[PDB]
Amino acid sequence: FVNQHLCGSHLVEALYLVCGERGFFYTPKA
Amino acid sequence: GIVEQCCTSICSLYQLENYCN
Repeated sequence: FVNQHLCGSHLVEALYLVCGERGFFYTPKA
Repeated sequence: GIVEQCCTSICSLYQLENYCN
């Protein structure tokens, strides 16, 4: 699920699944 | 940033993990 174009909610979902209990930061304008 | 790496281009696990806390 990571090796594709991931945008918007799809990208946030991937970060969520990958990062697990560490959580993540989503900074689309940085 | 992440949009350039994962949305506009093909994402990767390597790159996604760069944004984990």
